[PDB]
Amino acid sequence: IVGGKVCPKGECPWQVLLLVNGAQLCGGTLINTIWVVSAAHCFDKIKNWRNLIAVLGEHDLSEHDGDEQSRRVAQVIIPSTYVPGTTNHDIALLRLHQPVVLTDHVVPLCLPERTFSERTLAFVRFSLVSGWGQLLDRGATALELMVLNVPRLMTQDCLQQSRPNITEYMFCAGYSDGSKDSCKGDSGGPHATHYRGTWYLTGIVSWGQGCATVGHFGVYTRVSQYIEWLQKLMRSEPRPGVLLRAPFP
Amino acid sequence: ICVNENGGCEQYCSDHTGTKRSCRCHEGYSLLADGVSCTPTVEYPCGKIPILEKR
Ligand SMILES: COc1cc(Br)ccc1O
Ligand SMILES: [Ca+2]
Repeated sequence: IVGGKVCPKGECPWQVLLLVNGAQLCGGTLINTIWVVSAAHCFDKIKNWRNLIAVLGEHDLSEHDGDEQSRRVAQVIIPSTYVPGTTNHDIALLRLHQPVVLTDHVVPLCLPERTFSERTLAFVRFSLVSGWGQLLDRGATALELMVLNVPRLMTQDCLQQSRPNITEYMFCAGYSDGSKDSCKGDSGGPHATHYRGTWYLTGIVSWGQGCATVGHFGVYTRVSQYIEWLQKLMRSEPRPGVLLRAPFP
Repeated sequence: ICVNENGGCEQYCSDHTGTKRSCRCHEGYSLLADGVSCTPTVEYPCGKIPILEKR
């Protein structure tokens, strides 16, 4: 996250940290006790599918304070339309091997209904993006979880205000003055929208031209397009093998 | 009714045959008798921050 602030401990309780062989991979969002939503592009280079860990209640990477909960990722579900190395349909649904325990530090973000998300949430101007990604373009990653408030743009405005294509499965958010943005290591993390006292999942940190590049905005997976796809999978029985490609729509 | 200001619903809105509207809530919430407000039914409902809620 570029130009944000430290998320006070426990104020982003749905934030997930994804690890591969103990190394920082991506972010994710907890949506109930066993499911996490992340970005499909996070898994393009994975070979050790069995060494993928999700950490909940994480805040400071240099210290174990007891609120952290680690779980093995039992399944990574990606839409059939996602093509590795590309940006469209950038979403993954992760099943944890064992549920996390909900505490003051581990709480899911509401996955909203499609209609509510399209006709109401899509018009809330500002939303929060968070992660332990780079603090600067070509800079070091954060030790404490960072958060940033970003305004959402209509795609027509994003295309006009900018210096890959922006599809109906994406949306732009951020600033064009090179000061504030999500970064590479924030990938898969939440774009969370507040509405009438409750927070909802509206976007996933997906891609951009560098980090906080002048004349460019952050690009987020438009989660509303995947609500029914996500809901159907969550009502399904697990299958052998970690990676699962599922028909989209 | 639902397209305009979420039909007055705090959370989800369903349009019905006629001028009828039903508000609904995410799991871990129940709809109040006002027919619009959602109240938590669990200790850790989704999208709420306990350290801020208890403050
Ligand atoms: C994953 O990489 C990025 C994502 C967003 Br959103 C903005 C800039 C980036 O470099
Ligand atoms: Ca820690």
